[PDB]
Amino acid sequence: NLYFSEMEKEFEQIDKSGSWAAIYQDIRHEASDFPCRVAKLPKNKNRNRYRDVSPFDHSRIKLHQEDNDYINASLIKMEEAQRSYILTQGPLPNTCGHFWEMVWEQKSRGVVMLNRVMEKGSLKCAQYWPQKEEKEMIFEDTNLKLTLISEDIKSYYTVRQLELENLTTQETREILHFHYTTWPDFGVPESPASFLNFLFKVRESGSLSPEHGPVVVHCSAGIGRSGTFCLADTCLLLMDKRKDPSSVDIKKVLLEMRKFRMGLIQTADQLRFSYLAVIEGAKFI
Ligand SMILES: [Cl-]
Ligand SMILES: [Cl-]
Ligand SMILES: [Mg+2]
Ligand SMILES: [Mg+2]
Repeated sequence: NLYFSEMEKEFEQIDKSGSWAAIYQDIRHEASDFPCRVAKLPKNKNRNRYRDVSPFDHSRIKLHQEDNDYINASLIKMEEAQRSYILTQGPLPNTCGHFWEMVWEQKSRGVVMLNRVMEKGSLKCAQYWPQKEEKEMIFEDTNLKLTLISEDIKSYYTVRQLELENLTTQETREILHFHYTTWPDFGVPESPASFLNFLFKVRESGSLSPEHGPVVVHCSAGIGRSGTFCLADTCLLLMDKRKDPSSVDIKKVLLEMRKFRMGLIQTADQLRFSYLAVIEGAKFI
């Protein structure tokens, strides 16, 4: 034991001992297991990108769809932090209408995308938003229209403004799309600093406010990178809210989060990064 924050000491002690992979295995072994029956139904086979990544039945988002209410998406509700997120897979070509249906129904203001459509030659996500202002998208199945209004491209991420219209009612909403383009699969962001700039931009937008529905967060499978993002955010929230900042047990927060969706944080290095981002981020809270 060393005495000279509680979070920082844990980190150094873990980093010296090199037990990230071990602690990460603890989390894996200790993680909740709940059924995903609806997800495994034969008729939902083509709504899942990966057959080993499913939403738990209890926390899955249901489409207000007359036909089939299933989407591979989970509500993560963090009670003390008072923040909610929808974590979802990268939409598939046949589930883009569902994806935007969910955004609409859940009254989300932001979408946070943590992957690229193509990574190392592999398709990770459908092109679910318009890349060009002049070519808008219509989703006929769910009766939605989607138009790129503007985009602000930076080195490590892009922010877009989209206009989502419910064609039935002709209501329109502005959705903000926060796209971190330099976070490789099973990897970590280019640096904690760039990650936190991104996070603070999402926050400053008001997208994570209780005034709106839960932000929709996705990567490819909606667990590794998305898990890292949310865990960092929630931990920083708890530090601000609590009289004791150093009381925030990152491992325990992650396990709580894992009660709502499987596999959040997919490598030991992502775990390490999340600790790192929270410590560095704590300065700015
Ligand atoms: Cl919480
Ligand atoms: Cl695809
Ligand atoms: Mg419930
Ligand atoms: Mg143009």
